[PDB]
Amino acid sequence: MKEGIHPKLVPARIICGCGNVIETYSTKPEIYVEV
Amino acid sequence: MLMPRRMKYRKQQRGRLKGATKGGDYVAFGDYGLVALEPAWITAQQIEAARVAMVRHFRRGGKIFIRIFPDKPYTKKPLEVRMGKGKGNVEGYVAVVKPGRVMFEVAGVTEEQAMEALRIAGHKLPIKTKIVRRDAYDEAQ
Amino acid sequence: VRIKLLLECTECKRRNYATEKNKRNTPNKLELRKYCPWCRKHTVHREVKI
Amino acid sequence: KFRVRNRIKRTGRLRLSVFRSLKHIYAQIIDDEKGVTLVSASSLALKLKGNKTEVARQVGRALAEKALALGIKQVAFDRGPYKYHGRVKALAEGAREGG
Amino acid sequence: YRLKAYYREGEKPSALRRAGKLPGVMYNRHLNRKVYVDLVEFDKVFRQASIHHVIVLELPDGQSLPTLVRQVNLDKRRRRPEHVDFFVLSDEPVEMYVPLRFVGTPAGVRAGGVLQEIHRDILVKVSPRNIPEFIEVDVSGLEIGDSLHASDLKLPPGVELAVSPEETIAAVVPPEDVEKLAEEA
Amino acid sequence: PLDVALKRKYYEEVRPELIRRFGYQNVWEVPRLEKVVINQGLGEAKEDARILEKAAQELALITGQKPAVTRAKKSISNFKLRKGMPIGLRVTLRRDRMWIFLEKLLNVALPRIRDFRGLNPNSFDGRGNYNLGLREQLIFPEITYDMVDALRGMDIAVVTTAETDEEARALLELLGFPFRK
RNA sequence: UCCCCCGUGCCCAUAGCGGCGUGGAACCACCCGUUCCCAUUCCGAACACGGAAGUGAAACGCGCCAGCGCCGAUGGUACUGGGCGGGCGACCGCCUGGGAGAGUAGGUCGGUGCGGGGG
RNA sequence: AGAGCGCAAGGGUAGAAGGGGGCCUGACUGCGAGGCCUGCAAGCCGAGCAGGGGCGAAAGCCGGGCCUAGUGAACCGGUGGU
RNA sequence: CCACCAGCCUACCAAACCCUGUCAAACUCCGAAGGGUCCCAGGUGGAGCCUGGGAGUGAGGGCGCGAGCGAUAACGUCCGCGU
Repeated sequence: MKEGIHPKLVPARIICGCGNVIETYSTKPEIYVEV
Repeated sequence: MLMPRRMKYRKQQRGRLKGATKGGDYVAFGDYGLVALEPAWITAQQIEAARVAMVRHFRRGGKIFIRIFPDKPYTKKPLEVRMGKGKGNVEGYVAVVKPGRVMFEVAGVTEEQAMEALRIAGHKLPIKTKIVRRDAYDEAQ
Repeated sequence: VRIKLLLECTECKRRNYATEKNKRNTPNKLELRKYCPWCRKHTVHREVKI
Repeated sequence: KFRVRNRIKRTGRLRLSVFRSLKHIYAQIIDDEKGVTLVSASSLALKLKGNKTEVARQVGRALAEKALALGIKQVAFDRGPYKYHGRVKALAEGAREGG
Repeated sequence: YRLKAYYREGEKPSALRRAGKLPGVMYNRHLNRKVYVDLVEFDKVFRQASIHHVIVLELPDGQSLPTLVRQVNLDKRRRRPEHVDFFVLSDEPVEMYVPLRFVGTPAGVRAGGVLQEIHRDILVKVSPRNIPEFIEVDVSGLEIGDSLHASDLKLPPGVELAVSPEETIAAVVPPEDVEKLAEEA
Repeated sequence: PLDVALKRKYYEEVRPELIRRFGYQNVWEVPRLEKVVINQGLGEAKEDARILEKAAQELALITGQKPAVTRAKKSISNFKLRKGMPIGLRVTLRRDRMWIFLEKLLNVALPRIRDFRGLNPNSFDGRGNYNLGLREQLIFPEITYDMVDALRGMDIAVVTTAETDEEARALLELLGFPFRK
């Protein structure tokens, strides 16, 4: 994705309710959910 | 009777009628048949008349087919008017039929039955007709 | 129709003309189109009169 | 799909029928009508260089010479998907006068 | 079966017909000459024929060869044959229309019912090596509203086909009476 | 290259099971991934301005992109909106990006859903594609109650080089798509 | 002279559909990176700038099959200049010249010139 | 090509006339070869020249709108100029 | 006769396709006769071309086939080629 007003990217995690430690790369830095 | 209930033009010009049938003298439908003799219009009035008289005479009879269709507007002017001022009107809803054309046909009947039936039927019609079998008609689609 | 009406365009820099139409109804405030006068080359042109 | 005949907006007068394809660059200058070509110049389909944009430059100019030897003046860059990233050889210096 | 034939010259058909000989044409592969036959026995033999049976034409040219029909143009005016085409016979999978003899008198039939004589003559690609005579059609169990079509017919072991096959060869329809005065409405 | 969890597993895990069971002796014919576009086209953009597209842009915001407000076509007099400039929120995802999309999808977005019985096993196009919809917007991780208004489900559209049911299906199951049964 | 392919023009469906087979050694194409030129109302799809490994599926080129598609003679007939009767008319005949489509036989998946590279 | 191309139909058109964006403003001046049409009158068509101008990398288009309806000779005078 | 939603049937109604035939001034895949025009050629006639003076003419009628209209009636009215 090019442009310049693109809401960027940067890595994110997933501190699930189980203890899961997933590594993602989307829009929002602090991601953590359920399973 | 029957006709289109809203086709195109409420009025269309009568026409010149010579001859050729245009095609439509064979079968694929009925065993016995009635073919026209003179180039003319045939009224849906006369049409449903033949329909009647026919099915009428042979009650409980089989199916009868009509290859033809009464899709012509008679232009009728009102009674005791005067010339010009306008034109006729959507009256007399008839079919163009030229000699050779099979108006109508029967199947499931008897020999004598089909005979007398188409006999009286065509007798009604505003001309004269020919009663026919089903042989050489084989093939023409 | 007079709603689109009929107006003409004169140059600045003293007079000049060219024949045109309008459309007051449509977002048409005033106009400073760009045409040619009888004298010299292409220039301004200002909107005026009936 | 870029037919349109940009070639029809080039039916004007005198042609330069080519195509750009992965490796080689097929720069041709073509007498139309009978479709009788004339002046060709390519990437390594001319045995010159391996870089399309470099080649272009040199090639156009090489092509120029060829053109000018047969008494050649002006045509028009023929391609639908041409886009004109120039390849500022752009067969313009390259004899044609170009642009 | 047997019938006479004569080579045409090129005289205007007006004369030919005006006499008593029906003018017609024959051909095979690339040959395409012109001929004529004699009406009365020709009309006769053709009743027993058409494209369903097979014609033989003995010819005063030291050769006596057979054909099947094809395309019979008529007069329109006054109804009768005026011209016939004849395709010469061979041995290679020929396509034409085999008669379908309707056998059976079931539920549609009996309890009223009229058959739908749609395809006596049906398109099959049978090798002229073989000659299917009269294909049987199993009507032995049909009802009004129900039909017969497709492969339901007899495919004589030496007869292929390529119509649809979905084409309804026959069906049953209801009888009419004074109950059409009800429709008269 | 942007190596996520399912992309790496795709590299490794796909070639074994797929090539072994399915059998594809062509290095490049082997029908894998393709365009994954997302679409949330309402019909409520009767008007409400691009304050109504404002809630549509928040959607592309969650995937990490900016979208295209493609629209209608006709003059529906019944439920308003003639001409055709309302809502048909649409954005395209390819390679790496698509990857993180499906990542957030089956890692955390799937779990939630309250009627998450099992992924609909009947919604196959039969040409190597797989369309489907859903009730809640917030099912996806990065969106919590702070923005939501009422209801805004989506229409996930996905295409593959695939052409038949089983290839795309087991593709999905080697990329983490637990179906119904 | 010629063989294959690429850039190309010309015939205007007998040249198109599709089914199949086959090539990548120079090509073509997908491919490959998205920093550089550049763009997408969103997407490196598209256009791009730069390019090694691979590949010949998908793109394509060449073939085979008529199933679909298209072309369609040859006979006759329609209808018609011009000339001539017959009918109350609706209309019908005859000579001389012109001569269709309908379809049957069959035909057909191609015809071709300019430039360029390899042998 | 059954869509669209304002408006009735007809012709036509996706090798654009249709639909999206950028710069603009040739609904330009002085002229007009030679043709349509036609009783007169009026109406229709236009290469090129020349000023200068917009856009175009160029080749080039531009004397409004895809075309056919949206029009009123003269006498009277209104208004700006020469 | 069920619901997470479906089945099933008829001498029913009917969008579409297929066949079976079909109609048509304002439908038209094809398309005649013919008519049109320019080119070469013949053709000497109260032909033709150019300008100039003088007119009359502008309700026409009938028949022939081609079409309207009337009722495929009128010594009907309206056109056309033809006389």
